[PDB]
Amino acid sequence: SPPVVDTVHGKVLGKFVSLEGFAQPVAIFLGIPFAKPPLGPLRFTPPQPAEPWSFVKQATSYPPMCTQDPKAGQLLSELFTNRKENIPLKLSEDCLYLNIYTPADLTKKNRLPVMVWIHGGGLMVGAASTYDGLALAAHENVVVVTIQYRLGIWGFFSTGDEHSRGNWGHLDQVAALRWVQDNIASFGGNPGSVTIFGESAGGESVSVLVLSPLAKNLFHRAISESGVALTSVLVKKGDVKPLAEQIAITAGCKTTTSAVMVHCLRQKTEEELLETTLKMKFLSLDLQGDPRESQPLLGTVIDGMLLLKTPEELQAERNFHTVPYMVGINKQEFGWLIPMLMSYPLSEGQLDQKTAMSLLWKSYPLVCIAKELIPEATEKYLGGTDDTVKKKDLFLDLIADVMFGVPSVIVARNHRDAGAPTYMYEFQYRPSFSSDMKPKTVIGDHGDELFSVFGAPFLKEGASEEEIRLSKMVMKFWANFARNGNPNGEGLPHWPEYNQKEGYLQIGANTQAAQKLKDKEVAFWTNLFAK
Repeated sequence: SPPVVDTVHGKVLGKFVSLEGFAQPVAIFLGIPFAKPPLGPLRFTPPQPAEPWSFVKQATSYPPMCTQDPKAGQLLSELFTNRKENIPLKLSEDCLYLNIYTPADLTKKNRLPVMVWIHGGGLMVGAASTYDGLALAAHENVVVVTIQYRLGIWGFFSTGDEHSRGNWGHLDQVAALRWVQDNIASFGGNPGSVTIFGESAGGESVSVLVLSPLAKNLFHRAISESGVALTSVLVKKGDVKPLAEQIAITAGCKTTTSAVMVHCLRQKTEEELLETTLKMKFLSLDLQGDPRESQPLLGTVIDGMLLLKTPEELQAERNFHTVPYMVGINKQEFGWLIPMLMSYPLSEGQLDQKTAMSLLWKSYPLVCIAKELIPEATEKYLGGTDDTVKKKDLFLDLIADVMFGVPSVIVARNHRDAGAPTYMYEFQYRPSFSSDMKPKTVIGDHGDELFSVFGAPFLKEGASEEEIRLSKMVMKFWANFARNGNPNGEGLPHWPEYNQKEGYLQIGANTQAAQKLKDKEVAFWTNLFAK
């Protein structure tokens, strides 16, 4: 259009897009490779640097999304996209690409902050391309980078030993950050000011990166949105071997040894590993035999390269990256989106005590709560009322609190206590972009803040004046944090540091400061889990 940039491995050609209210068009570069494609023998291995190219690579097409269930993937991209229209993507193992939105005049001198987005989808689905960086980049003058990383089996297959350690997806995330360091100056970005941010499994990934020595000097601020390293559904402790064996059997491989399982899986076609994925029935709750065996996903493991010990132990040791860290959550993290996606046994308008307890047990993959604690937990949340419709609501508050609220505050506290500037928020607002099938009473569902962070009101239609102003404020807070490690700025509500007083920001129509986010839930669960 005609912007051409030279990266360490060769030239790329992007295009210009203008945003209303902004004279300088944003230069967009789609499908830049940050690694060699992880094919054949490179499956279940760390990413390798991309091979160099001659001439000018076209970076004007969205790349494929990493192999995943196309039905769940597209459904998630549709619900999370900040675009007027979702962009249908192709599936491939050839998926280690990133997309760049730089608002800089590349003919001129620039050294802008860089915000690197890591999408969610439970480490099983999701895509970079779902997220248009155009609005955030233009409104706040930051270079926005969206990254992809291997998912499901390809991303996280682990034998628990040196033949397939696992965490390939997080290695990709790290690879993308090294690429950013080595390249982003050519896109008008500052490699001394990188902010990583992510939502759900993306937030968990940011939290895990904060804890990993591999990610040292790769970023200078971090934001986890509705997900952290103590969101226990995404982090496998204990023996991963049974899972590995069930996958290899489902793939039609023998289990004689680890190295033999890995070699046999490496001979399978993309199509065969996808078939296997669909038969494992991940992102779904198994209603058979034991909840303690049911696997809704595989995910982060303690591999000895990325993570040396469990997040719990690493926090106590305080060896992690003490960068400024914003950790936040939404008011009803389990209000609609997540249960709808797993076809959760939620159906009736109400719910009694005894079902609650068996549901919670079958929910073990999500909440990771032993059977002896289940009566107490349910009584705690559901016992103060005989009203079965309010039982249902308290129950979703329960799951939300265990999955996100409590882990988040714990992470934030530990990060504060290590000596790092820490911020927290709780987001409470119901976007007009919400799916029509979500009840109007669900407010601050999982993902609801995305529309503000990415500026859906500037790209989709139908936004009120209130919704518009809400996005402008969220983006300015996010980018102020990227600039300064501190979201505050003149014109914005005061956001207190998450210090000994535990100030945090209630973000929504009426944005204001408060204190001790989830204090009583944290005490309750912690005391209960140490029984």
